[PDB]
Amino acid sequence: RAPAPYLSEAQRQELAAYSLKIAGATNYIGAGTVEYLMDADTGKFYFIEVNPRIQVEHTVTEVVTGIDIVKAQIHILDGAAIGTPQSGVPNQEDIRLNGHALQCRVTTEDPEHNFIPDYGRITAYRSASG
Amino acid sequence: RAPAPYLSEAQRQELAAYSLKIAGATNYIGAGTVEYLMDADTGKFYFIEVNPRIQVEHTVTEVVTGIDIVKAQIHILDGAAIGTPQSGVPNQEDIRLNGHALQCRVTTEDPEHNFIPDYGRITAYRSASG
Ligand SMILES: [Mg+2]
Ligand SMILES: [Mg+2]
Ligand SMILES: [Mg+2]
Ligand SMILES: [Mg+2]
Repeated sequence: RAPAPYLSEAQRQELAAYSLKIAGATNYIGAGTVEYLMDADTGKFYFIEVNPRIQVEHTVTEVVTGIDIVKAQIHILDGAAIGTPQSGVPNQEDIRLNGHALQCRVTTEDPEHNFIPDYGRITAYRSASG
Repeated sequence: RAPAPYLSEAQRQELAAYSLKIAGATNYIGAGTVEYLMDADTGKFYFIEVNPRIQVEHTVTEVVTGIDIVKAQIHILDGAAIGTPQSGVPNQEDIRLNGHALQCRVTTEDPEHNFIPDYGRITAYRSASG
């Protein structure tokens, strides 16, 4: 889910500051994810690790921010500066949340058969959009 | 296309003010479109007609405003007030443009046969998203 719906605006800015600290400290190039565990009892955050790559769940962030993370990666490696139009990335002050998103992966894991993936011929596939 | 890319902000707001006048004067209920001709040589606008219904091109407007027109039609006819969360519609001050969109209708009209629509069984259909 993006953003995390149980966070206050304060917790949201707290986490963002920690992540910029980590990214700067490692002179990070490209897209990466800084992972925390939050103690639901206390509200405390604890850094766990950095995933130094794009992730399967990037899509929820693209939809609520409007920023294509893959084109951003390509422009960054072409030498573009974040905040210039040719980077595809706004300056921080122009990055905003717009709404909420969730994402799910649909698989052939059969819930009625202990999540063993099913296999074989798909006889019909019609997606739903809108 | 939404918004109209050849317009300035000032033009955009002039047009909005005319449209709100028409809507209010007709006590309009639901979704409607106020259509204008704009003279490309002078920048002058001219009211042509109101289309008193949703239109095929509503989709570009939805994507750049974030507002579901069809849900809004439904809440409005349920009696909701625009501006309340129940209406699915923000107050005017909270309605804003976010980026740019265009819509293309894919049809069986054959450019190789004077746009006569083709017909028959579709043997393969795979859309593209992202
Ligand atoms: Mg991890
Ligand atoms: Mg890991
Ligand atoms: Mg017309
Ligand atoms: Mg007409």
